[PDB]
Parts: sequence; structure tokens; C-alpha cells
Amino acid sequence: QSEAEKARKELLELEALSMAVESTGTAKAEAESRAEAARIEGEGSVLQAK
Amino acid sequence: LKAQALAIETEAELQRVQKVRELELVYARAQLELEVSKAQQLAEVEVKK
Repeated sequence: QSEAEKARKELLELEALSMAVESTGTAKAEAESRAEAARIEGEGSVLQAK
Repeated sequence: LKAQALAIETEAELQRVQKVRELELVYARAQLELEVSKAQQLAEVEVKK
């Protein structure tokens, strides 16, 4: 179990790189979508107010 | 961008408010000389009588 643990530390630190991706990628995606929609509304509001 | 639209509609609004109130001031002082015209002219018929 000391041998099935020196490798299991390696399986764990690779899951930490992978879980970084699933989380930073998900939050990056839902936030850049809201920033783009609000830019369209913002450039239109300048014209609409003109 | 929200500040650009706030400048556009502030410029528009003050163009109107200025153009309105300046014209209303002309009418306001024409009512005055007509008001003064009455008070002094009915005060003549009061004094002379």
C-alpha cells in the first residue's frame, strides 16, 4: 500500500490540473458571454440615444 | 459607453430646456408690462374721480 500510494499521488496531482481546466474554462465561458451581450447593448444604446 | 449616451441625452435635454425657458421668458415679461399697464391706468380713474 506504500507502493499503491506513491503512484496514487501522481494520479491525484494530474486530476488537479484537469480540474483546473473544467472550472476555469466553465467560468471563463459564462462570463465572456455576458460581457459580449452587454457590449452590443452598450454600443446600441449610444445610437438609440442619438 | 453608458457615459457617451448620458452625454448625448444631456446635450439634447439642455438644448430643449434652454430653448423653451428662454422663449417663455419673453412671454413672461410681456404679461408684466400689461399688468403694470392696467394697475397704473385704473389708478388714474380712481384718483381723478
